[PDB]
Amino acid sequence: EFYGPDRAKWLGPFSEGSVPSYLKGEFPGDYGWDTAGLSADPETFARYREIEVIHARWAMLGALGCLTPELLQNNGAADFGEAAVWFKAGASIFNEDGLNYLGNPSLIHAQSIVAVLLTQLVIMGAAEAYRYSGEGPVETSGDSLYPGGFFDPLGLADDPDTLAELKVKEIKNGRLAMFSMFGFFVQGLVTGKSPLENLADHLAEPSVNNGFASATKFLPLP
Amino acid sequence: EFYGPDRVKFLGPFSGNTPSYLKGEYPGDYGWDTAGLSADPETFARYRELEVIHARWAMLGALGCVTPELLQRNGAANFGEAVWFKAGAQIFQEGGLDYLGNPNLVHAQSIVAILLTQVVLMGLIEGYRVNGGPAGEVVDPIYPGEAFDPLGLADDPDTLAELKVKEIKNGRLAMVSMFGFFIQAIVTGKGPVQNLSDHLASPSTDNFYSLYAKTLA
Amino acid sequence: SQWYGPDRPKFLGPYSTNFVPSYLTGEFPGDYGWDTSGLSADPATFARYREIEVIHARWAMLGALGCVVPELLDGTNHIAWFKAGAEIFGDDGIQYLGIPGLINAKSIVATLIVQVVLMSYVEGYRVNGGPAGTGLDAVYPGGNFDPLGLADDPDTLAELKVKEIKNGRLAMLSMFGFFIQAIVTGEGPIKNLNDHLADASANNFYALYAKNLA
Amino acid sequence: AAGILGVLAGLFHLCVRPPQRLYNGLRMGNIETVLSSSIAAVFWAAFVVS
Amino acid sequence: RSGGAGYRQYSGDALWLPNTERPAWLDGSLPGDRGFDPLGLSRPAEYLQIDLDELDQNAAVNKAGGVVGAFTPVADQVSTDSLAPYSEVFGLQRFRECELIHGRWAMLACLGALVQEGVTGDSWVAAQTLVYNQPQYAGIDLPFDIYTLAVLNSVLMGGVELFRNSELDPERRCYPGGAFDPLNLASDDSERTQKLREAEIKHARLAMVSFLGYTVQAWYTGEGALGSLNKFANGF
Ligand code: CHL
Ligand code: CLA
Ligand SMILES: CC1=C[C@H](O)CC(C)(C)[C@H]1/C=C/C(C)=C/C=C/C(C)=C/C=C/C=C(C)/C=C/C=C(C)/C=C/C1=C(C)C[C@H](O)CC1(C)C
Ligand SMILES: CC1=C[C@H](O)CC(C)(C)[C@H]1/C=C/C(C)=C/C=C/C(C)=C/C=C/C=C(C)/C=C/C=C(C)/C=C/C1=C(C)C[C@H](O)CC1(C)C
Ligand SMILES: CC1=C[C@H](O)CC(C)(C)[C@H]1/C=C/C(C)=C\C=C\C(C)=C\C=C\C=C(C)\C=C\C=C(C)\C=C\C1=C(C)C[C@H](O)CC1(C)C
Repeated sequence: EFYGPDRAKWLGPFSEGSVPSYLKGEFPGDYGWDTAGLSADPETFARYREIEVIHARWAMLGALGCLTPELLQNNGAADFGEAAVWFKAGASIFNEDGLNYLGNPSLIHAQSIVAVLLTQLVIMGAAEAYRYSGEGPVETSGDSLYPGGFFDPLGLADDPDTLAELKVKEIKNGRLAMFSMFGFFVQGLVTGKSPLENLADHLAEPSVNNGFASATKFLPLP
Repeated sequence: EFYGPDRVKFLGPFSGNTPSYLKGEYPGDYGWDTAGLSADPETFARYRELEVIHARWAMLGALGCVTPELLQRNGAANFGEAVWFKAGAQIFQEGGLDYLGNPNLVHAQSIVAILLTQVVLMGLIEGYRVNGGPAGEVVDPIYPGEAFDPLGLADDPDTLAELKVKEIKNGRLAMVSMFGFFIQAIVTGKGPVQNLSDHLASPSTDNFYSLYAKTLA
Repeated sequence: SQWYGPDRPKFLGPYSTNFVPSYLTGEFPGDYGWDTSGLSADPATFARYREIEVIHARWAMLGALGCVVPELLDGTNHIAWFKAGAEIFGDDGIQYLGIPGLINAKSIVATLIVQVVLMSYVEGYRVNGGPAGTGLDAVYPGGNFDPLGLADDPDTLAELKVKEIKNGRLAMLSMFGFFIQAIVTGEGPIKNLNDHLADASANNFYALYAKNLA
Repeated sequence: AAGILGVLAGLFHLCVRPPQRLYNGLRMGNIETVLSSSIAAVFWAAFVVS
Repeated sequence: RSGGAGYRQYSGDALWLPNTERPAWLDGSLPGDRGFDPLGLSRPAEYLQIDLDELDQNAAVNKAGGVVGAFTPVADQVSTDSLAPYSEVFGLQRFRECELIHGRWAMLACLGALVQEGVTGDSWVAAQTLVYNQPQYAGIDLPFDIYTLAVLNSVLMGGVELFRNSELDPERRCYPGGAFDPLNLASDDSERTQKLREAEIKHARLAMVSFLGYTVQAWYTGEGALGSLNKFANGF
């Protein structure tokens, strides 16, 4: 279903002659989509595979992250004031009060932009450095892309049979995240509304409130 | 999952006592012959043909009883009577029955002509269905294929098996829902698209219990 | 023939005799050297890129012609290519040649549904064969796609392949011109040419656009 | 309208051979048959025109 | 590439019905042969010869003629007779020439009706009367009175059709070639010629049905080709 010659492919019934040789089904989510042929070199394929997975995991966090504040404040705590619409949430650190988590002044109450900058650079720098190094104090399992040695406390992946299917589940949920993250970006720029607000407009008038309603709002007027 | 002994059953977990003759050899076999109506293998075969035909007709009926109304509701067209249980009277109007509301379409003005044409056309193709005719010869009475599968979606045997279940399941759902269309028309007296809109507007008061209900008595 | 082999022309003309990628040997049409970035160093990537070029080209040639006709017809109101899609939202929707009754499309959802279904089959058939042809060359199928049997002589086919890619490459570059000119001028490509023909020195890119671009 | 049908009937009667049974029944090989039918047609027209 | 993915590559002879048999007289060699002849108009006709009725008034008894024999005349034989070149009316090759000539006229007519309606704005039916009263083309008034054009049309088409009838080879009557195939697209016996001829009958049959649509729509709606199209759209 997801490995071997009979695996599921991107073009479905017409994917028979679109499968690049080097793509054989030995890696998760190998639907055989390399029309341009960037993964012709095995080393470049190795690097691209890691980049895709890293992007997917970041996108998966981004998707949930970009919706949790707005969804909560739309019906719930309601503390997030105007910093709930992701794109327009960065200036939360520029609020006289401060970037208070869950709109709670006691929580974080950060106010220094340079501070969070340096902190993240140090926190992310070391972690990304360990990831590039291929070794660290934590268990590394030997696999940089899959260091479940310590990053897998629940041991949800103790047998290889599950790990395989689980790897496919990870990337496929990740791909949908990457695809949807690209959606958040474009919808933000084109509409200037939060992702749920765009969803609300579609539900109200699906025909009228679609992507083509804002098609002419980029026309290059003389 | 949908074939063989280790298949799914209509009674979920507590469905161990399934009839012997229902042993996962046909699409949609959930072991629901509680009345033993299909103990006879010959009667079971005929009932299977009856189920598929009733289902295929219902699927057309379900879609056809919504489109004329759904397009009218959205303002796409001006039908004579978009509601399915009043569309028949369109033939008695001054302008007859105009397809899509366009006078330059079918523009029928005679119910006798409609009936006579239907008897001859339905009579021939139904005879073709059971005996074979211009479209092809009969091999499987309910799964002819060939001319009736031009896209070749059932070319793969395994896919057809799976797709066979998909047809009867969408068909069975249509039969139930179309049965609902009949009852809701008799009770609500309003088209199913209208009835749906009402409930969705106020699912608390625009429900069958809040209205009608006791009225049926 | 002159377009194939080592004697083949080169993109730098005289200053390319000592500047030719080893992998480029003149065995494919439109081989003017170049490839200064080594993108097609991998033989597999070269084959994939070569197909994308001919595809992108055959599209650009359709696009280049298609972006001009509607702007060169009084019936279509000389509509600009970048301002044609909005016509679907017009009162009369899309009327081919500006003649009432033609198509009369008014729903952009219906057009996208038909385009997605029809183009998905067409592109799929181009990938793993189909009713038109099976086992034919990916970029040069022939048969149903060569009804007039123009390219039946291997020699003529070779020369015509160069003719296709060169007209196509010009169309690709000109289409990129159409894209940018539209974003800068804001008017149709034919309108731009008319202006440059009227007052060439007065109506150019630098006379009324370069300064406002920063 | 009679002219249009007269042309089309002339085309038919120019292409399709008479039936064998009708040819013998009406004696189509005998020109006196044409005289009998023409006399019949001309007195039909005389009654109408009167 | 293969395929067999989005289509069912069933093997058979494309006929006008999903399952049926070609008539014995419809082999399938001719372009566009779909085994369509339910009335058997191209079936080789059988005729009986009756003897000459006795009409001698010098004889005591004048018995009418009787069947002198049954003969099946050979069809598709062109002769030097200008008025009746073919041996039999009901021949496959004569009908194919009729099908092609009727079809080629319809192709010009179907395009001609559309173009003049989109150029002049006048219905093709109303076009006939307008040109009759004021000879004109593309809005330009022609320099010839209608009386001369009437004679010229009959004389020009008379010569043109008399030239056409000179040909004796039945296949060349349907496909003259020569000056009428300057590009030599389908002058050889290749498969491309067969495919091109298959395209021609399809476009020809389409145009024959299409122009039959024009006349009936003009009879019923009262509008022309483009006009009927506009009427239908507004009808909604
Ligand atoms: C290559 C395909 C393609 C391209 C380049 C465009 C381009 C455009 N469409 Mg469009 N469309 C295309 C396909 C399709 N459109 C539509 C339906 C519509 C509608 C309904 C509308 C448009 C409109 C527009 C214009 C947006 C307003 C404007 O002037 O912005 C300025 C933009 C530019 C000057 C050019 C921007 C393009 C950039 C240079 C890159 C071009 C290549 C891209 C990779 C695009 C790839 C497309 C596919 C493969 C994903 C714009 C020029 C709008 C319009 O014309 O209103 C005035 C509009 O209302 N399109 C359909 C479905 C029927 C398409 C199907 O393929
Ligand atoms: C990939 C290339 C490409 C693409 C994406 C487009 C896309 C588009 N073209 Mg275009 N075009 C192209 C290439 C392309 N074209 C080329 C190469 C040419 C030169 C032949 C043209 C010439 C052209 C014209 C003249 C027009 C368009 C128009 C359009 C727009 C609407 C298309 C339509 O009406 O529906 C689809 C079209 C068809 C399905 C063709 C069917 C034609 C009908 C059925 C019959 C033709 C009319 C007939 C001759 C009229 C009869 C009477 C007459 C003889 C007087 C659309 C955005 C129209 C427009 O209004 O722009 C906004 C328009 O008028 N194109
Ligand atoms: C299995 C079992 C077993 C055990 O043992 C016992 C028991 C339980 C008994 C069993 C069960 C059974 C069942 C359930 C049954 C059901 C049935 C149905 C409901 C059907 C429907 C059925 C239904 C159907 C067909 C439907 C149809 C419809 C149609 C055609 C339609 C038509 C139309 C249209 C479109 C529209 C218009 O306007 C009108 C009209 C014209 C009218
Ligand atoms: C060789 C080399 C080598 C080294 O190594 C590196 C380097 C340098 C990088 C390289 C280079 C490259 C290049 C130059 C590229 C370019 C490209 C392009 C521009 C394309 C286009 C491309 C383009 C294209 C396709 C286009 C297309 C178009 C189209 C379809 C159109 C459509 C349309 C029409 C008709 C009209 C309407 O109204 C609108 C529309 C709808 C819109
Ligand atoms: C096919 C293949 C092969 C051939 O050969 C060629 C080609 C074509 C090249 C290829 C393709 C590819 C594709 C298709 C695609 C890509 C995509 C993407 C979109 C990614 C993303 C990706 C994406 C991503 C990562 C994203 C991420 C995001 C994030 C983290 C976010 C964050 C945040 C939050 C939470 C919230 C706040 O308020 C803000 C922030 C702080 C900002």
